[PDB]
Amino acid sequence: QALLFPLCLVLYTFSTYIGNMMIQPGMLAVVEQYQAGIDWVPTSMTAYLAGGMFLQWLLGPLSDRIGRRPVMLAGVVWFIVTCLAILLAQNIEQFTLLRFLQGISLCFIGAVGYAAIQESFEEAVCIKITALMANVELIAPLLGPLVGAAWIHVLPWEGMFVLFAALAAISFFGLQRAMPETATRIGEKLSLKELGRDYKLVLKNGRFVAGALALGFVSLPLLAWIAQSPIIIITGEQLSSYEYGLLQVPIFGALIAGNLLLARLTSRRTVRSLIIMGGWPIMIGLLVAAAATVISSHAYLWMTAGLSIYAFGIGLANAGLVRLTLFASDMSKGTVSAAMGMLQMLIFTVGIEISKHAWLNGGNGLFNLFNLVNGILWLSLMVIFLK
Ligand SMILES: O=C(N[C@H](CO)[C@H](O)c1ccc([N+](=O)[O-])cc1)C(Cl)Cl
Ligand SMILES: [Pr+3]
Ligand SMILES: [Pr+3]
Repeated sequence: QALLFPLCLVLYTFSTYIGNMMIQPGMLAVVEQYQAGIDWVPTSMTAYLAGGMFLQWLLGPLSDRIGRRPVMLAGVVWFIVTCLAILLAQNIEQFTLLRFLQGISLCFIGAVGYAAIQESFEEAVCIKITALMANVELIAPLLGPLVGAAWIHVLPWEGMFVLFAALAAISFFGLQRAMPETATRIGEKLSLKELGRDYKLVLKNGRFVAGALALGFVSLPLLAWIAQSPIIIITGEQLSSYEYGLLQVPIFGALIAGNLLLARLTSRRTVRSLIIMGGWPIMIGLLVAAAATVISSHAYLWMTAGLSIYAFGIGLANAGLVRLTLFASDMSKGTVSAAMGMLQMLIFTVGIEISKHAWLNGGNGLFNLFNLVNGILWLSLMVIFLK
């Protein structure tokens, strides 16, 4: 009678994702309007992502105790408020803090929204819902930059946050009528001390931590590209929004192509073999982008080629490493998931800032060299992690 639930959670998820991806290309208009330096462009995403790791560890056990409905709806509202509130920001510092506060809305998708999905639907229907969510996450970083660039060509950046709030508002009402209460520990006491002990315990698991760290390092080059390609292409290479948008296609296309191959190969390949398989394009790609731009600072097409090859590798290898990492720890999936979520966003957050300084100080060469060491760190962890 009511499938409005998973569909509205999907719409919310989509909106928090363009909440990131549509904004990055817009950030050039943003810093122009505040008369802030281009160094604040990538920090927009850093702050957004830092918000995404802020309440991770807490929302799951909390929504288990007080209800999935109140917590989930609260997150959607928080998203609406913080999106609107950024229109009143008076300087880039204030703009960035709000990016952070908006980012907290991310924590609600996995820890409480998705947990409600698992506690509602048949193990078969739940698979198709998760498939749709994965498609959304795969399409957002492709569509976002393109839509974002075409948006600021005709409309003010403030408009984008109105769009995000509107979409999430639609999504609020759909969840208000169709989301069931599935929390199993309603009324039970939540102990922050026991929660801390849970997390101290998961982190002592060496094999788990290596896999979690590896996921962060390996995805970092992709996130660093999202954060910085606007300043790399437009302000750096003196190119237009058209080239910026176009260079996105081979990169996230290859990501998609990588996940598609993974779909076809999975019945005749173990997770272990697909990771080793992905390792070749992951490494070759990063190597190519680094060598080329060391050789020639402005070889941005070689750079895009390298990153496409790398992105294909990620498509093939990551989901399998996610699975192994999840099952490398025997503790509650809520706890294990939030732990691996926080570990990798720690790497993204710090990594984008280091990346930004690499590019500001040494240009494309440094940008790509830093990406290469991240791949090497993944590779290093995989030699130990695989057995
Ligand atoms: O980097 C990737 N994404 C993962 C999730 O699979 C990463 O943890 C992530 C999560 C959220 C996000 N966001 O909404 O801005 C970005 C990256 C790709 Cl490997 Cl799919
Ligand atoms: Pr306990
Ligand atoms: Pr416990």
